Amino acid sequence: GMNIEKTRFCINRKIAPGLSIEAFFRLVKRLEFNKVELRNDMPSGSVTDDLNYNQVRNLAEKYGLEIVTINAVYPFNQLTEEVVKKTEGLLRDAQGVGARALVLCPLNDGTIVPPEVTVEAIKRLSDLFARYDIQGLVEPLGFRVSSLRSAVWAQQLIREAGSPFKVLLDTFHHHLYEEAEKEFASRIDISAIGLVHLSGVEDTRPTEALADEQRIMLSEKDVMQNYQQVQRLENMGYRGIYAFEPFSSQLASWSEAEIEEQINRSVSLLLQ
Ligand SMILES: [Cl-]
Ligand SMILES: [Cl-]
Ligand SMILES: [Zn+2]
Ligand SMILES: [Zn+2]
Repeated sequence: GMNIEKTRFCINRKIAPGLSIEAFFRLVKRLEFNKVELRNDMPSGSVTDDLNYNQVRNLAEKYGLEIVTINAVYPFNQLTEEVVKKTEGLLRDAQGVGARALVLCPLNDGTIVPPEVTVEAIKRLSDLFARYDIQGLVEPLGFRVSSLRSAVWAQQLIREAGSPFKVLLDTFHHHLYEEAEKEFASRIDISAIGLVHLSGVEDTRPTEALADEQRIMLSEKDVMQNYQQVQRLENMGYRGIYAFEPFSSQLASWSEAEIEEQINRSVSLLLQ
């Protein structure tokens, strides 16, 4: 059916909360992928756990992996001087491990952030990121309490900011933005989508009520239409990276074998 080069798949570290960085990298190489994402919200609380930057670089190189992003700055949108320090720390982390991009997430507490303020934040962060030679990925969050839910509108703000940043399209967040399908096909710029985050939800609770805890991997029981969201991207010309990003606490109970199975099962579902 769909011909997606295996090379284009990326494994986000959220899938493996119980694995050290070397165990995680070794698994991804065993599965013959060459892309990962690291994160500052693992149990360790550190992008590199207790390792230094050099150790992490050597590991990535030992297992032939590109670290594609770090997740994530929050809230990029409410750029106080604490948030700037928190971002500078993450920019060092990205530069040090050899990460290409750092992910930016909008305020998500039910409070309005005006588009003028978001644009100003993108401008300031674009200048700051350039200083570390890191790419920025703006990820809209679909929650009703999110200050920035539309990928289309996010792309517009980036243009107004004159920024090289791109949008991170997350299929869960698209699914929760329930006004999303109206504009999408006509208004989205595929070339300005820098990464895609995939995960499935089988949970049949109302879409309004869905949270990250329901986000598992891709099955036939998936409620969010990932196959169709991916098929559309392919048809509209997307040649970028698909990264698997589950969040559920069910993940912690998975062995290294079970993790390998779910990544294989998810990939196979897309190529069927
Ligand atoms: Cl600027
Ligand atoms: Cl500026
Ligand atoms: Zn500027
Ligand atoms: Zn995501």
